[PDB]
Formats: sequence, C-alpha cells, structure tokens
Amino acid sequence: VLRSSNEFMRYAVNVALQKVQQLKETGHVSGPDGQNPEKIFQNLCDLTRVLLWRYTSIPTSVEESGKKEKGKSISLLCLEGLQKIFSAVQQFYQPKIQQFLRALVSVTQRTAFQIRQFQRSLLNLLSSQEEDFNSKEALLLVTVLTSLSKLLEPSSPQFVQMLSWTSKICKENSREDALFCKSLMNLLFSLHVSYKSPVILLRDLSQDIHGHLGDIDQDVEVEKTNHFAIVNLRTAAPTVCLLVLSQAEKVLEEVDWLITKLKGQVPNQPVEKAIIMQLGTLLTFFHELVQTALPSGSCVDTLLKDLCKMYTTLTALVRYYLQVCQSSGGIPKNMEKLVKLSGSHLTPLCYSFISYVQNKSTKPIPNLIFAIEQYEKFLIHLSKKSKVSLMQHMK
Amino acid sequence: GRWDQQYVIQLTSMFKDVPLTAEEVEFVVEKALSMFSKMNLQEIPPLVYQLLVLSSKGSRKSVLEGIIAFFSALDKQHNEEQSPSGELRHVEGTIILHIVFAIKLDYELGRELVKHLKVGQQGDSNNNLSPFSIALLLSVTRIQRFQDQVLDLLKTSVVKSFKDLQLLQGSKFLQNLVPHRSYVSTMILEVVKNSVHSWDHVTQGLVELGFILMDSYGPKKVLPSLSRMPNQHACKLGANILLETFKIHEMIRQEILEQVLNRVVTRASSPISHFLDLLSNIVMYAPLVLQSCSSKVTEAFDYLSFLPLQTVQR
Amino acid sequence: VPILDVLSSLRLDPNFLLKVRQLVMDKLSSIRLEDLPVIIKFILHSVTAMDTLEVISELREKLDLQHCVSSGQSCIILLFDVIKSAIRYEKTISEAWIKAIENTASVSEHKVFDLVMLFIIYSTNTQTKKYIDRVLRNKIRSGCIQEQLLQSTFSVHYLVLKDMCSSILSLAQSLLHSLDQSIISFGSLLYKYAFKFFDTYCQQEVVGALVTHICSG
Repeated sequence: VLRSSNEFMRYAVNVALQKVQQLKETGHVSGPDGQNPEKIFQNLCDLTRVLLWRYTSIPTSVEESGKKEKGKSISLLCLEGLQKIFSAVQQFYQPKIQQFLRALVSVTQRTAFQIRQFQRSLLNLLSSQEEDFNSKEALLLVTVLTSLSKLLEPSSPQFVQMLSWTSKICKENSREDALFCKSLMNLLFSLHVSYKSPVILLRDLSQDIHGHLGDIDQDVEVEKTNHFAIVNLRTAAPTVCLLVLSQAEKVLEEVDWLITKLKGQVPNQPVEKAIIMQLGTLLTFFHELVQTALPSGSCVDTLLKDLCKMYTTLTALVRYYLQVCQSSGGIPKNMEKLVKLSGSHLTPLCYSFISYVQNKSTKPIPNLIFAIEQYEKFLIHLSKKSKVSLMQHMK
Repeated sequence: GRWDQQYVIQLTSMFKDVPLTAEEVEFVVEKALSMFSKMNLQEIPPLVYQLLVLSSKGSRKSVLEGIIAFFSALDKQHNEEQSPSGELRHVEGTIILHIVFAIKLDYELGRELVKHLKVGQQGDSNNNLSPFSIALLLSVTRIQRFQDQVLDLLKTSVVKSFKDLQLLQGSKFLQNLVPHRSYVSTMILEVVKNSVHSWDHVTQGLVELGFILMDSYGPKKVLPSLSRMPNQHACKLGANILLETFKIHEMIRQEILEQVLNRVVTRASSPISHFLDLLSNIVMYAPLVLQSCSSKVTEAFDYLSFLPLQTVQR
Repeated sequence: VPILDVLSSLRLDPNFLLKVRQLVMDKLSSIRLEDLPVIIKFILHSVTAMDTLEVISELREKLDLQHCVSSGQSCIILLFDVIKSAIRYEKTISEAWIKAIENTASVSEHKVFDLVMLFIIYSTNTQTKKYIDRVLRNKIRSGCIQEQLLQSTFSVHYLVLKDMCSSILSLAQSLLHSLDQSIISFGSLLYKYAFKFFDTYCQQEVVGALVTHICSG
C-alpha cells in the first residue's frame, strides 16, 4: 500500500534530508535523543545502508513517475543524502570512519570498493549516452567522489588507480556541461597535485585550449585536442583557463615562498634546480596560453595578472641571484637558458598580446609593463654583477 | 692556547676586572665557549654567570648565540637518546634565571636577543629557535618592557609556522623537497612537558600566551582554510597549552579558571564556543581539583539570570 | 536583603528602585556589618550605564572603613571579593570609579578606600595601567596623597593586598624611574612596607628589584 505511493516515499527521504541538514548546520539535531552523538552515528550507518541497497539494487532507470520526477527521483535524492552524510561524517566522526564503513582491512580498501561502486554508477550514467544528461546526478557523483578521495593516502595504490581512472575519463568523455567539467577538473587537480606537481597537466590543458580557441593572429591553425576530451569552446574558453590560472598562481606562491626561504638562508643546489625546472615548464604553459584569442571578459585580465606574477617571480629570481653571485660567483647554465627563453619567446609575444588586447576597443597592463621593465632593470644589474652579458640574448 | 678543565672559572674571573677591547673580550669568551664541550654540568651555571657579567663590556650577542646553539644540539641529542633528564631541566632553568638578571640589568641585551631571534626578517622561518630559546623568552616576558613585544613575536611566528605547514600539506611537490622541521607548536608542547619540574617563571607567561592566542584569533566572523585554519589551530593550541598546563600546575588554577569565566560571562555577543569546549575538556579530565577551586563557579551562577539561554545550556 | 531579592523578583518600574537605592545609600552607614556586602552587591547589580557616576560618588563619599571594627576582617574581605567580582565581570565600573577619585581633586580629605581600590584596579584589567600611573603621579605632585595615608593603609588592609603584592612592585618600578623626590619617596615606602609585612617571596622580590634599580638605574 505504501510502495505504491511515491509522494510518501520522496517525502520520507526529504525528512531524512532535513535531519542531515540539521546536523550539518549544528552539532546535533532536534529529534528525541538528538544530543548524544552515538545514537546519531548508528542511525546514520543504518540510513546509509538502506540508501545504498536502494540505489544499488534499483538503478536510476526506474522513474516511470513522470518527466517532472526525473529530477525528484528517489534514486537521485538517496544519492544527495549519501553525499551529505559523507560530508558530515568526515566533518564530525573522522575518528570512526573505518567502523562506519565496516557495516557496509584499512580504510583504503573499504574506500576502494565503495569507489568502484560509485564511479561505476557514474560510468553507466555516462555510457548511457543520455542527451538529457542528468548533470545534477553527474555533479553529485563527482562531488561525493571528491569528498571520498580525501581518505585515501596520496601514496596508496588505489589513490593512483583513481588518478588513472580520472585522467582516463577526462581523456575519453567530453560531456558538454561546463560545471560538470569544472568539478571534475577540480577533483583531478586534487588528485594530481597530491601525487606530484601538476605542471604537465597544466601544459596539456594550455595546449588543448590553444588548439580549440585558435590564436590572436587568426592564421596559427592549432588543434591539440588529443591531450584531453573535456575541452569545449563553451567550457574551455570562459571557465577552465581560469581554474588552471589559479593553479599556476598557487604554484607561483609556493616558489615565491621557496625564494624567500633560500634568501633568508644565506639544501641549496637541487632546490634551485627543481625550482627552475618548475619555472621552465610554467613558461611553456604561459607560451601555450598567451597566443590564444581569449574572450575579453575576466579571462584576458586574469592572464595579464598571471603574466605580471611570472615577471615578478623572475624579478625575485634575478634578485636572489644578485644576492648570491658575490659568494660563489657566476650563474648556473640552467638559469642562463631560463632567462634566454624568457627574453626570446615570452617578452616579444607578451608585447604582441598587450597590443592585441589594446588595439581592440586599465590597471593590469600598466602593472605588466611596470613588471617587465623592472625585470629588464634587474637583468641589467645582474648582467653587470654576474660577469656575463644578459642582453645579447635580449632584442 | 689550551686551558685546564678545572681552571676556566678563574681564567675568566681574571678577565673580569681587566680593561679590555672588543677583540680581547671576543677571544676570551670564544675560548671559554669552546671549553663547554669538556665540562660537568653543575659547573656551567656560574661559568655562564661570569661569561655574561663580562659580556657586559661589549660582547653580548655571541655569548647568547653560542649558549643557544649549545643547548639546541644538547636537547636534540637528548631527544635522540630518548628515541639525566631531570638534571638537564634543572640546568636550563638556572641558566635562564641568570639570563633574566642579566637583561634585568641591561635593557639592550634583550633587544639583541630579540633581533637575533626574530623570524620575521621578511617572514621565512629561521632555524634559530628552540624549546630552550622559547623558554628563555617566556621567562623574560614577565619583565615589564619586553613583554608585549615578545608575545607579539611568538604569535606571528606561530602564524607563519602554520601558514607554511598548511601550504606544505596542500602541495606534494614541496613535500617532496623539504624535510619536516620541528614546528613552533610542538616545540611549545615539549616545553610544557619539561616545565613540570621547577619552571615557575615560565607558567606566568604561558597562561597569558594561551589566553592571548584565544582572544586574538577566536571565532568572531560567524557571531575557508587560509583565514580559519591558522586562527582555529591558534586557539586550539592555546587550548592544548592551557589544558596540559592545568593538568599539572597547582598555583595558576583559579586564574586560568576565572579568566575563562570572565571572558565568557560578560561579552555575551562574540562566539565563546572555543572557551566552552576548552572548559568542558578541563572539567572532564580533573574535576576533583575544582572542589578546591570552588567559589568562582558559585559566584559565576549569579550572572546566570542575566546570561543568554543557549550559552547557559552549554 | 529579603526585601531586595523580592524587589528584584516582582514586576516594577525602575524609578521606584532609584528612590529605594538613594534611601539605602542614606541608610548605608546605619547597617550592621554582615549583610553590608550583599547590599552593595545589590547596588552594583542595580546600577546602569549612566547613573553609575553619581551613585559611586555617593558611595565613595559614604564608605569609610575606619568605622567597621573577628570584628570586621572576614566581612571586609568578602566585601572586597564582591567588588572584585563586580569590576571583573564588567569594565566601565572601573573607569567611572577612577574618574570619581580623579575628579575628587579639591578634596585634601582623601580616605583610605581610594588607594586600596587603585591597587586592586591595577592588579585587574590592565589597559588603564598608564591611566592609573598618570593619575597617581598627579595627585602626589598635588600633595593630596601622602604617607601617613600609606602607613595606616598597610597597618590594616594589607591582608587584602598580600595576594596582589606583585602589583605594588610593578608600580613602584614606574614610580622610582620618575623625577620629583616625593614620588621617589613614595615608591621607597612601597618597597619598604612590601618587604616589611608580606612573606619571603615578596621580600626576595623587593631586594631583587632594588638591586636592579641600583645597578642599572
């Protein structure tokens, strides 16, 4: 009599939604014995088990309810509840996640099995090839999978398997919805960053972006789309450039702190070598990015501020070299190649991009020309105090 | 030339009354400094006493810098042994006592001490600081001039500690390069562990320090990790400090207590959940002590008619 | 006291409370020893943001503490405690109180109470410490504060001060660093009585502060 009802069933899970939302807002909820965490925890376990059996036993593809009930599917509401539960239990009951999952060996294998289940659920969502594209479901899936990736160690093998699967998904699936792409790239970065430096992935993204967008001169025919499938003229142009820019920004902050600590120091040699390897790769990324014909919204001024940051890092670099070149004497050949590529590829195309943003028709371009001329000034000083000419490379 | 083990006391006692110059006193203290590695430990206190009364001439910086590096390596070696603890503590205390009298008599000594130590030359962590270093600073803050200066310094240094630490854990690439360094927090905690014995001069500043952290960075916004983690870890550290302190010190209770109560009761607007959870942990661990620390709560109930309800429930 | 509890309990207008407050303030020397504290407790609960100054003035005028003589000790103590709690669990009491003894300028007939409360406030909340120093220097140079004052102060109410001796020294430190011999003499007497009545640790801190003064000063 109740299983025939659908309004009743969606109502009960909406009540459970109010329970979990109460808890996520507070440290507890309203109902009786809604103050002792233990009973709450147990109830959470059982609720989660019920919703798991629902969404597993019964797939998504059972809504014969109505075209309005596709976004009110019990298969969808149970997923959203699962998501909130995992968020809240990570928040509060971090010291019991193992025993929490044990009702469903380290946390690693438990997480791995649940990840198989969930990512396969998303896998059959995708291989549905559903043109309606329940992006709500897809976004809940990537959201909860992101919530769950945090419990695997960045050295655990299933962490690496997850990174593999994520890159694989980004390489096959395109799925034109910018928000799905955004959350999925955020998750893949949360993985790739925690496993190594992302600069390889950053450079591949800039290559796809240059490919899809084209160029500022509109006679540079490029399509490096093979690198990743999730790159779209609607998504990649406005959105993903901004995310990868924020990523490069964070790396620039890290290396700035590194320059600061090495300055304060005077351990030294392999540190500077790793730093300049990172910076050469970021320069390749910058070159892939700047030739692109971006939209004239915030994408262009974010690129200009990021290039200002690049010149600022180069200024601090030549500053620390001006600090050190008295004690040891000379310059590393790697730094010589670095400033060479800077003067050769970046600055002329930098001014070309300044010209391309300025011809078409306030604060950043003044800041960028200030940055590059300060870089040139400190390059004059370093060429003087390094016993080597550094403007012969320059034009 | 080489000196006797027994006769370094008198060697430096002679240079006590000589008219000397910079390099004269410099070589004197450098010889007496390098002599430390061939010494019983009951011998070091009056040695350092005389080293400093001679440091009074001009030679201030190097005495402290050497004592610092000495005791730094010493405590590292002792922690690696753990991988005469009571005696080692008893030393460090009387060293710091005599360094206190010194900066009491010299209002410049502490400035160079500070200048030697301040991590915020630009902001990057120096490797100069240590448990013993910090213990000296906190035994110093009870002098009226340097107090606030020191307590600001320590605060900002802890802040940088946590900033660099959260960036580290946030980034694999940097985690690959740098070896973990004994953080300021953990430094302080171990200091508290050592404080058990006879370190009365330190606790008076520890109390203030913890409460200062809590008052400075307590939740106030809701009346984000970059903004909140430092602030939360800061108050959390203050909490841990006061907790592990209140566990063992029997003469700063009632005043830890009444301070929490004072900051709690009256304000009645800004969040004090941190104070309350702290208080909860405190009471839970060791209530029987509070049968001795009684009347503050009996009188605290008197405001209960004026207080707001939810807070009263907690 | 019962009356007062009941009046706290009942549904009233406050204009009546004020009348009653004035009434008790008149009937304030004319109370037995024991309850006194709780009466004052009532008053200081009852006070507000604005009336505060005047009531305190009246209070500061009506409290004597040479009059209260196991003949006054326990109760005085408890009183001070109460006050201590009051000015702990609110601030503006102290700024007003200071104002009141500060603007008591024409009065060369200053009573014991004032210093005692100054010590106390110095011991407690510290933002105003420089205010306290400033004002105390100013009344000293004015000669309104003198030394038989301090004599009878430490000859009776010391027991209150034992547990804030550290305040006295932190003050005397800032007293001897100034000019104007009378100030310096005051700080001396401070150090003297502190070493005199209190315990070993105090004595020790005395000697240790004087030596500092000598060597450095």
